[PDB]
This record gives sequence, C-alpha cells and structure tokens, in this order.
Amino acid sequence: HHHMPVNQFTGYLKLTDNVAIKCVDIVKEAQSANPMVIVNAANIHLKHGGGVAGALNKATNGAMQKESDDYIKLNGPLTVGGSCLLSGHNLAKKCLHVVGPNLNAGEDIQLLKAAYENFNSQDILLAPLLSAGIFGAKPLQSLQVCVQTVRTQVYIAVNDKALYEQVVMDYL
Repeated sequence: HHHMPVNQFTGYLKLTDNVAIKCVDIVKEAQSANPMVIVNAANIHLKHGGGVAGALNKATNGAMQKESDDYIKLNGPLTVGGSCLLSGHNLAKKCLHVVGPNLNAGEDIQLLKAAYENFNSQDILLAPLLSAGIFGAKPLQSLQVCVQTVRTQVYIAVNDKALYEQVVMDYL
C-alpha cells in the first residue's frame, strides 16, 4: 500500500533548466507531488509562525515544531543565509529549512543569494520564493536570484495568481 513515486511535478512553467514555477498552494502541492525535499521559509529560531512556515507546521499538526525545538537544542539558532535538513513529516521525505533575509526585519537582501545556495545541496526541491511574502522582498527579485543561483532543480510554488501571470509575461 505504502510506496508511491516521488517527485511527481506537473503543471509547471519551465523557466530555465533549473527552475520551474506553478501557481499553487505549497501544502497541496506537496501532498500531490510527494517530494523528496520541501523547503521551508524558516527563521533562525525555527519558530514556525506565519507565512509558509506556519502553513507547513500546521499541516504537520505541530510535529515539525517539536522536531525543530530538538534541533535548536542540538545546534542553537541558524544564521541568515543558512539551513538545516530535517524530517519532511507528512509533506515530504525531508524538509530543508532555509533562512532568507527578512527585509521587514531590516536584514540585508544580499544574503538572499547565500540562502538560495543551500538548494544546491539537493537534486530536486519543492520551494516557495525565499524572502518573499511576509519577509518583504519583491517576489520577482527573489525569482531572479533563484534563477541566477540554483544549479540543481527547483519547483517553485507561488500563491498569488497575479504574480504568476507577471512571471509568464516576463517569460514571454
């Protein structure tokens, strides 16, 4: 009953050999695609409140936060631009928690490249746009840094249809 194909990514616009994008709720997408790796839009504390992190923790019924607290016991906090690889719970095999700069927190956008660098540790990832949404970066600029930095394969989920349509236009 238990084994199903992983990384079943469909319905995406292929931007480059490394980056594809879809207008979809990332939790619903993880459920469909059965990814090996989902990326969380983490903060250094791995306290999963708000935005994508809140959504992923909610989908795990708090299991992600429990595990994350054990990781903080082990490691202490992350740094901006850093990451850790933990369980993906019911969303994915693994979750790569990646800390992008939060512009709304006064952090430096130049750290967004380092944040995306972390994706290169994994062959295929389902991810949000780092530093976008509540973290305050312009999503088109985050996508730009993504395309410039990620050398593996990332499937980007965005929630905003108007953003997706602008990406298509910038593609056309």
